[PDB]
Parts: sequence; structure tokens; C-alpha cells
Amino acid sequence: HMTSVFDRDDIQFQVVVNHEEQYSIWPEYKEIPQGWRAAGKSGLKKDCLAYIEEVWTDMRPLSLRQHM
Amino acid sequence: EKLSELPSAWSVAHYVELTGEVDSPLLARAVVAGLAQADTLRMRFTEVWQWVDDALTFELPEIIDLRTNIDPHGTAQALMQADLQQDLRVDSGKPLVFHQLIQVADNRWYWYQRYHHLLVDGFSFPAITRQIANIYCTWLRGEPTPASPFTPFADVVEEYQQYRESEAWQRDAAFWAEQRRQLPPPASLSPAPLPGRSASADILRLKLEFTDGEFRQLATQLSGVQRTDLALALAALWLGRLCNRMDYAAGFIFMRRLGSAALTATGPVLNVLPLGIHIAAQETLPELATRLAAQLKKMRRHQRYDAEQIVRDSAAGDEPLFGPVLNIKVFDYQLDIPDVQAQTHTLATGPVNDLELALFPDVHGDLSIEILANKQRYDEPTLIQHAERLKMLIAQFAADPALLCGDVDIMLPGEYAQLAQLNATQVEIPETTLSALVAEQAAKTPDAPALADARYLFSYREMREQVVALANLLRERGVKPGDSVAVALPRSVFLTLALHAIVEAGAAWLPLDTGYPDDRLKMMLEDARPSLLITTDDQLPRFSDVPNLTSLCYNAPLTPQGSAPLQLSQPHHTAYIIFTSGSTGRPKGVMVGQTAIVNRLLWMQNHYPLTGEDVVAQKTPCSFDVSVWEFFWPFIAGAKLVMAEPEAHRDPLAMQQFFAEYGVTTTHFVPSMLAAFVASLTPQTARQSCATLKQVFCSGEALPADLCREWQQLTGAPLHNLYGPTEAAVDVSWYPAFGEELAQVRGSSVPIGYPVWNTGLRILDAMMHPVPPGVAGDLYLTGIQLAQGYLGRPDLTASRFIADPFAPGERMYRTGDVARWLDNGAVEYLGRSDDQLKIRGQRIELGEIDRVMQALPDVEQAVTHACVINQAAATGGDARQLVGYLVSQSGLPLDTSALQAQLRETLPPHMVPVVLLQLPQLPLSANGKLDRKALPLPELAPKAGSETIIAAAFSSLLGCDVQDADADFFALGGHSLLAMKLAAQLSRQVARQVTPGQVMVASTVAKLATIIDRMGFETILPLREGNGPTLFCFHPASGFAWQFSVLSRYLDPQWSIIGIQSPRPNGPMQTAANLDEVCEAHLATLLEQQPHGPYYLLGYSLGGTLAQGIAARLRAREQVAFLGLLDTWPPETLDPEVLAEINREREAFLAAQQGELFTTIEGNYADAVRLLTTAHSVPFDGKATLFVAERTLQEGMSPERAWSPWELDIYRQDCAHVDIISPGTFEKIGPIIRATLN
Ligand SMILES: *P(=O)(O)OCC(C)(C)[C@@H](O)C(=O)NCCC(=O)NCCS[C@@H](CS(=O)(=O)NC[C@H]1O[C@@H](n2cnc3c(N)ncnc32)[C@H](O)[C@@H]1O)[C@@H](N)CO
Repeated sequence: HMTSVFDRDDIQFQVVVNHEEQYSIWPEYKEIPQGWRAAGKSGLKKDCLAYIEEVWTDMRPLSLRQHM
Repeated sequence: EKLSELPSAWSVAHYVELTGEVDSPLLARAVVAGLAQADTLRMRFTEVWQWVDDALTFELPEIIDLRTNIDPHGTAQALMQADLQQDLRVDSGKPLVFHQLIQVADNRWYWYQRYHHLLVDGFSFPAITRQIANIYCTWLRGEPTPASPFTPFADVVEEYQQYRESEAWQRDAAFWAEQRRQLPPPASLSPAPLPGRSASADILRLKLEFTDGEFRQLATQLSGVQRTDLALALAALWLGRLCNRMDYAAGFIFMRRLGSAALTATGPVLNVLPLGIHIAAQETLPELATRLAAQLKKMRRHQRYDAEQIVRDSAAGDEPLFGPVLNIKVFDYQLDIPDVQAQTHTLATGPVNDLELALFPDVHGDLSIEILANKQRYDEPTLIQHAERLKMLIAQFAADPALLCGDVDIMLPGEYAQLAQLNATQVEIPETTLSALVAEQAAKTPDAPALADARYLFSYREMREQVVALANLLRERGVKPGDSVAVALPRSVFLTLALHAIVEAGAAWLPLDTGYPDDRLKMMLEDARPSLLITTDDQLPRFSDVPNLTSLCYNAPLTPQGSAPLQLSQPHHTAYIIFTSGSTGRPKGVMVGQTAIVNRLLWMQNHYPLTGEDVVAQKTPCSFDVSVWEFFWPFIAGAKLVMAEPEAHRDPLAMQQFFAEYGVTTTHFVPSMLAAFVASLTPQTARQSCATLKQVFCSGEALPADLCREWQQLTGAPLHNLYGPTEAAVDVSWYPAFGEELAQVRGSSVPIGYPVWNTGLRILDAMMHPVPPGVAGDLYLTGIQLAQGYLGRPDLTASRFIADPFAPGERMYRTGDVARWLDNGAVEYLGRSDDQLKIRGQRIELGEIDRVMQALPDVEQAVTHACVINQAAATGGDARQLVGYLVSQSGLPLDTSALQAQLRETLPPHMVPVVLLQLPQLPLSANGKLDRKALPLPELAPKAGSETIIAAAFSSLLGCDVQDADADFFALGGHSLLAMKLAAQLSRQVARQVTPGQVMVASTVAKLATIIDRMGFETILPLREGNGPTLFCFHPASGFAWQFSVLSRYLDPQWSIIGIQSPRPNGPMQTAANLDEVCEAHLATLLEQQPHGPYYLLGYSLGGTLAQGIAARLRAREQVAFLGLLDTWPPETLDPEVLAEINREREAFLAAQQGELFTTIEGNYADAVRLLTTAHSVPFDGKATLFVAERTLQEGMSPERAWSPWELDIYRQDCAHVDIISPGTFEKIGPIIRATLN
């Protein structure tokens, strides 16, 4: 009966990006993990997810894009 | 007469150490007088009646002089313990008080005191002690006896009765009712369940003073925060963080009496009341301390309300309201007697349920704590450890008072080292693919057996030829490296070949389950957009509707053209795509790369090595990722893989016959299917089938330890527990499920164990912080084995694949599994944090089913609930079934049958609720949180001659007497596992063979009786449809060429086997009274198979006559390169013994088949002898091949001279005329035939 934070919509997340340009959500009250940077989006969970939906277009990792 | 049950016998004991000149007799008389003053100390219980007897008397305390003892102190301790170890009789007619004066030195005394727990508590006994001391000193000054300050027993029950009838009683009762209404469940620092009322009076006491000075700095930084509330906030956060729970019910010590009424009282005062605690991860420490201080401030106005009353109104248990209890109070033990120092030592405070934590901040600003723990639930070093956690807990806030309650770290420096050791799985693997490994192993052992089924058997070279060929065909159909190929194929060699070929062309394979509805499949294909679909000719009409989808029918081998690898596969390519149920929208596909599954298979080959003697089974459907290590792992070790029959993975008996047939050494099981399999096992069947098993693996469910011990005793085959989601390339963690590690498992489930190669396990809390051992937390997966992501869905990917705080730049997969790590570092599966369920190994999201059902017409809301419909249907395994509860928007009946049949067109078969129930209103309870315990269970007619036994079997397995036919077996509580045992039962109760799949496709009495009560019976029997040359097999006296089924395995895979036979309804054997009308009738079918080209023929008995008789008939026309004869004799040799031989052929033919309208067999034997008595033979100018049974008749003119006027070569095996066609002889004849046909 944990009910994880990522499953809760009552909390507000923020969009983070690594070096491979892979997007993810992260709790706003927590420090952004090392090797990750904010993409300029925060707020409600479904909102951040809907943002990621349109921003993340090429699912390939960055290092495999030039080889493609 | 106010009590029912008799109170317990535990007591409160202590002793006061008096260093100074003490007059012992006067002190004893002062004890008597002080005890006499308080009228509540004299109290007894008659049984039950709890009442005060004013006629009781007190005796002078015993004065022991231990100064002459070798160890006065230890002997005094032994005395006080000797009185304390004895239980106290409650029903005695004597006072329950005991005092004793012990002298250990000329100036030192131990003043032992003991009371029954209903007389005094930890707060009120120093009042009695202080009054005795007051009498003592007063008499030492020459003044008379002071009066009694203690409130008499009448005034306290008058006051209490006032409070009971007061207007504050109802107000407090309502307050605590609302409090226990919003009261969260209790927590505990001990993983063991919360017992409730405890019997052990022997507890563990631990006093610890923090000299770090951290609390003084934290308190001097927070000036406005009262030190008690600050230390209490620290304790609350400490408890919540150590238990990984933000909301938990602790206990707090209040007082039922206040002011002087508490200081002049003798009876119990302290009142432990329930305290709900909510930790906020965003709050600072002052906010928690403030909110908690206001909470206690509100609780203190109602603290006069007794706690046993809160239990009373609520009550049956068993779990208590709160585990731990926090004490901030300080008890004043000091007393002033001239020229003598008094120190009160504690001996017995009574039993503790779980844990008592008392906090004492001093006037200097530092912090001391007193821990009272249950000796059965705790031990001292662990308490020291938790205290250290609290120490660094305080230090962190002292250094940074702006620290959030969520960012605080409670893990010790050594545990991080443990986690660093356990997750250090770095193993350097080569950059490679599946095709490169398979090609390498094939280059190692080309002539070794690799792939096989009931018809085909490939060596590694032949298999690689077929893989390369099919890959080139796929490439000719436009399948480029990086594409996807959907697969809808029954279980045969061509499924394996298909997957290997798909990988060979640089593509990924998309397994399709044809049992799913067309809508879901079309959705999947619209998402994946595959380049090609590999299926059979009969399943193509299903996919003729799918737009923009090229198809391909692959059921036969192709002409081999090289075995060289194409080298088109790259490590960054997707290997396989497997769709799983989504909790939000349409199902999501899991893209698993090549390097991931390479690491998985290479690890599985290192940790569980396989050799060429090993035989791996193909039991797992292609729609499950487990099958991935069945399709490839045997081919990277040189082992052999064998296909099972379709839907034989649901039949335990078929698994027994399969294992026994191929000598399987390696297989897989789902714990539910393992239980259903050992349920079919008897020790002799286990030693007749499971004797070849050297390695068995279980994954997908929590693995019961009892099932593992039962499997160990019944078989002895090593069992292994594996764990992983689909998004982690099959399995991530491993653990031995047999022998020593199994015998040490204390829990009910075998741990999921330790991580594989280049993979890491991370059990975090709600704050993304790692949890200490024994504490449940959310499970997260790291490493090279993670999936590439969800296909074409960035949102679900970014939601489920998150950032990794302990590995910079790397990602981390949120399983939703709740787990914890043990003292041996092994991870133990505990449960789920979401609505996802694993029903008999099947991954099912309840949210999808809910959304689909509430998308139905005229449905306000619908709820899916998995439950055991019939409790008598639980023999082991997962007996849960899906039940849907619907409510109509209009209030009108919903017609649940049509709604279920409508659900079958969207959801997979196993995700469709077996029962849909309509409710007037969805059963809520308190806050509208949907009470699932209020959800009712579904309630538990021809019945003709044969189906009466079916109803009897239903009534046997379900325990419910079934009078009505047309009754669904599943809606009555049945499920897959029980349907297996049903199939066995009916199979022994009916001459026909009953399979559980027939129960699946038709679940009723009438339907099961309807079905219960292949290639064809036509002239052409397609034994094996190949491509190249064709070997024609002629029918024996039975008229059926079925017995050649076991020949197709030994022949070269390019060959075709078409058996000719006699379908008695207008068949050649009966329409001919001349035994050449049939030898020339078969030319009408043989010449319309292959008109030209050489001919390859084989016959047995009568079929051999028909072999030579056609051989010369074709030699008078093309050529016959091979004509085999199986113990065939010329008709010139109505004889008496040949009828016995024919009778043996018939007997062994029909007795080898347990199943009517097949009496045509008995006809084709009649028509045989009627035709056999008319002699017919032709010298046959060509040559042929002959196999002779050595144990047959005499006459040394045996075929070498008997067939001489008809060139030939003879092979001699030891068998009868009947056994020459048996599989045991074909184990030699087969290879000979193939070597002859080369
Ligand atoms: P009836 O029509 O109900 O017939 C019943 C039978 C048994 C015939 C039928 O259901 C059947 O054939 N079932 C086979 C089902 C099967 O093989 N499923 C695949 C196994 S799980 C798979 C990944 S998964 O995402 O599908 N499941 C992952 C999920 O499972 C839990 N889990 C895995 N391993 C666990 C262990 N060792 N302990 C506890 N829980 C475990 C996790 O919660 C995880 O999230 C494989 N990757 C598993 O190896």
C-alpha cells in the first residue's frame, strides 16, 4: 500500500533531460539528479506528461542519431 | 461486581538506594503507616468483583542485613528478583503490596517496593514513597504522625462518575471517535506482525545520552521551538523514516487526572492515547513540530477520556491501534531526607507491546533517550543501530535547519557499502547479437541435433541453412534492418526458425496471440507498423482486413543455399517487441534491444551452464518473454531444443508425456502451473517423466517455499526462482529454490534474490532514498538489461523510465513492486504499489478493464475485483478470477451477458471478467473509498445420460451440487488449474481423451458433453509436406498409413511424406474383388501427385505387396530409385498362421489408439484377407531394399531365397512382424532409410 509519488496526480512534477536527450518526470520538491537538466516544464503530472508527448519526437538516444 | 475477566498478574517494582544513616525499624513502621493511609492500596478481587476491603492489614517489611555476605549487592539484586520473578495471585485475600528493607552497607540501603499494576503506575508510586519518607522524617523530629494527603477511594469514583455523566464525556467520546476514524494504521520498527496484548513482563531497557552536542545546536538555532516539541518532532520523523511510512499511528502518554488531583492520587493516572502522525516530505522541522504541538494541544483537552473505552466502543482485534508510543513526560523521583542521598532504581515497569521511546532534553540543552523494547520483537544491538540513525538524523538538521523532512538520510555508512557490494555486477560482455552467437555455436557443432518436433529434426547446419534462407526471403519481401515482423504461428520448428530468421535480417519480432480479438490485434499492428506478417494460410483470412500489411505463409522448409551469416544485425537494433496491458490507454509495446537479451542469455549460460547432452523444452507461448530464452539460449550452448504440441502447456499429463518423450533436461514453470503440475504427479509418474530434468526455472509469481520443498521431495531436480518484468529483458534477479538455501527460508515465498550481470537492484522509499534492511520500499531496476522504452509512446516511457539519482545520466525503471532486502542481501518480493495483478502468471492491469467496462453503453461506473469465487476450488496456485461490478446510468437492467460478450471483442480472453454483476449503488462505506469487502460474491436443465457424470465431476471439484445443466464452469468458481484436474478426472471416467483446452473453448455441461461424447481420413495422408522429393508410404492391412508418423523425424527435412490409404466409404480395398484393381487404383492418385520423375516407395505387410506390385507397374512405364519393404512376404508363402499374424496387426493397431464409427478398420482387415488369398506377384525387374524381422517364422529360404524370383539388400533386427513398424525399430530403420535416400 505504498501508492508511489509518480502514480499520484495530486503532486506537481517537472520535466528533466539527460545528455542523450531522454525525457523524464521528477518531483519538484526534490533536487534534479546529477547528469540531468530541466527542460523548462513543471506543474501537474498529466501536464508535464502531455508536454513530454509533443516535445519528445525522436525516441532514439542522441549518440545513436548521428550513426543513423 | 464490576469486572468480568480476571486482571493480569504483572506488577510494578523498583527500589530506592539510601546512602546515609537510616533507622530501619522506624522506617518500616513509616512504611506500614504510609500504606495504611492510602485506602486504595488495600484492594482485592473476588471470582469477578474489583473492590476495596477496608479490613485489610499491612505487615512490617522484612529487614535483611547483607553486610556480612560475600556479595551484599548481588545478593540483594537476587532477592528483589526472587520476589519479582514470581507471578502475583490476584484473587488472594491479602494486600498486593510488598516492601522490603535490605542493608548492603553500614550507610547504604536498598528499599525494595512492588505493587500490582492496578494499584499504582510509574507516576503515582513516588507519592506513596514520599509520604512514607515524610512520616519517617516527621517522627525523626519528634512530631506526631502527619495526616493522609491521599484522596480516598470514594471521592475518586465520585469524581470519575461525575466525568462519566458529564457533558464532557459525550464531547470527548465524539472527539476520539473522529480521531480513530481518521487514524492511520500502526507501524513498527520490527518487521514481525503486531501481536497486540503481550504476556512477557521481561523487557529490554536502554538508556542513551547524546554527547555530540548536535541537539543543543539545533535547539539554539530554533529559539521559538519548545525543546520537548522539537525532540518529539525528531522522534516522530525518526519513526516514520525508519519504517518508511509517512502516516502511522503511534501512542502518546497523557494523564486522566491533572493538578493536585494527580499528585495526591495513588491509583493509575497515565493514559496512553492513540496519536496519528502524518509526515510531510516538503515541510521543515519547525512546521512538523508546530503542527504536532497543535495536535497534542487539541488532544489534551479530551485526555480525561479513558483509552480502554476507546477500545471498547471502537474491538475484537486482533491488531491494536498503535505500535510504538512516545513519552515526553518526566517523573519526579527525588525526595529530601536529611543527610542521606536517595536514588530510585527501576526494576519492572510492566510489559511493552512493541516499543516505548522516552525523550529527556536537559536544562543544559543536550538530549537523552530511554528505549523500552519487547525482548521477543527486538534485540539490543539493533536498538543501538536505530539510536545511531536518530543521532545522525539530529546531526543533519543541526547542520542545516532548513532541511526538508523528505531529504533526510537515515542510512548508515556500512549499509551503503553493503549495497555497493551487492549491486557490483560489472561483467565485460562482447558487443554482439543473437545471430552472431547462434552462428558461432553452429560453426562449433554443425552435425549436432538442434531443433526438433513431431515431424522435423534439424542439425545446426541445416537449421542455419533454413534461417538464412527464410531471412533472404524476408529481405526479398522488403524487410530491412531496423524493421519489425509480426508472427502468428502454431508451435512447431517453423516458429523458432521464423524468429531466428527475423533476427538474422536485422529486424525485431512481434509475437501475436491469435486468441486475442481482432480489434486489439489491429490496434497493436497500427502501433508497431510491421514490414511483414508471418502466418499460416488458415489465419490469413483474419488479417485480410488489416490495411497496409504484407503477409507471408511459412509452413514448409526452403531450399538450402549456404549457411553463412548475413551480418545485418547490430547491437543497437530492437530484438523483440512484446505488448503488455496499459493502465491508462491502449496496450503498450516493450522494445527490448539486442545487447540486453545478449547479456541476459550469456549470464544464464554462465550461471546455469548447458552442454550438448542437454534438451531444452519449448513450452512457453511466444506472447510471453520467458520463451525468448527458450528460442535462443539452447542455441548458444550447443544444446537441443524441442517443440511441444499446441496448447500442451495447459495439460500437465501432456507435459509428462512430452518430458518423457524427448528426455527434457531444462524447462520452465509458473508457480501456479508448477502447483497444478505436482498435483498430477505421483512418485512413479515423477520418476517416469521428471527423471531427466536437471534444471527447472520459475518466474512470474511469488514462488511458494512449501511448493518448492514438495517439488524437491517428489523429484529432486534443482529449482531456481527468477524475477523480472518485461521491461527488463526477461529476468533480473536469481535465487536458489532447492536444498540449503530453500531450507533456510523463513518466509512463505522464495526470495527473488540477487541481480544478474551488469544489473542493479535499488529499493528506495517514498523520498527516493534507499531503505535499511527488512524495510519495505519501492523496487527500481538499473543496468544494461533495461528496455529501450515503450514503442512510439514518449509519455508512458518518461513516466515509467525515470532519472537515476545514484547513476548520473543513466535511467531507472519503476517496477511498482514492493520489496525489501534480508540479512543475506537477498531481495524478497512483498507486493504491489499499484492495481496491477499477476493472475496465474498473467500480467493484468485492472485500470484497463475498468475503463473498457465504464466505456460500455449506459454505465455510470464499473469496478473490477479479482477474488476467489469458490473457496473449495483452492488446491494451490492462483485461484483468483476477475469479477466486474457495474451500475447503470439509467437504473435499468444492463443485460450482463451481452455486455460480457461485447467485452470479449476488445479485451484478451483472460482479461474478460467471468462474471458481471449489477448493483443498485456501488458499495461505499466511510469516506466513499469503495469498500471491496462489501462486494458480494456471485451465487454458487437436461442433465442427460452422459453429462450426468460431468455434473458429478463439477459437484466434486466445486463442492456445489449442480442440478441445472448449461452451467458455466468458470462462473461457479472454476479456473484453469482446476480445469486441468477436471480433464484428468473425466479422462479416466470416459474412454475418450479429455483435455483442459476443451474446457477452455467450451465451458458448460452441455457443451463439454457435446464435444466429448486431424490430418484426414481421405486417400491422401499428409504426414509431412516438404518441398523436394516425396516418399510415398502404402497402407497396411488396416488401410491407414498413420503408423508412419514416427518415420518423418528420421528423414531429411527437405523430403515429403504422403501416405496413401483406403477410406472404406467407396474405398479401393472393398470395391475390388480383384487384388490388382487396387494396386492399379492407387496409380490414379499417385500419378496425380507427381506424374513424372523417379519414385520413392515404402510399404508394410499388405502395403509392401502394393509396393512391389506398383514397382513393376512403373518399371513397365519412369524409374523407382527406392522401394522399402518392412518384413514383407510374397503371397505364395489361405494359410492358418497368416491369420494369426493379421490378427496381431489389427490388435496392435487398434490397441495403440485409445478413443465409434472407426469400425471401418475392422472392414479394411476383412477386405484385406479376402484380397490376400488371391495370389498376385510380379518379378519386378528392378532392385529394392528389404528389412526383415529376425524373431519371425522359420524356413531357411527366408527372403534372400523367398524373394529371389522377384537384387535386394536385407537388414536384420530382433522384432516380431508387428514390432518392425514400431518406433523402437524405426530408431534404426529410419536412419537406414534416410541414408539410402541420400
Ligand atoms: P488460465 O487460462 O488462468 O491458465 C493458467 C496458465 C498457467 C495455463 C496460464 O496463465 C499461463 O500459461 N500462464 C503463463 C504466464 C507467463 O508465463 N507469464 C510471463 C511471466 S512474467 C514475465 C514478465 S511480466 O511483465 O509479464 N510479469 C512481471 C511481473 O511479475 C511479477 N514477478 C515476476 N517474477 C516474480 C517473482 N519471482 N516473485 C514475485 N513476483 C514476480 C513482478 O511483479 C513483475 O512486475 C517474466 N519477465 C517473468 O520472468
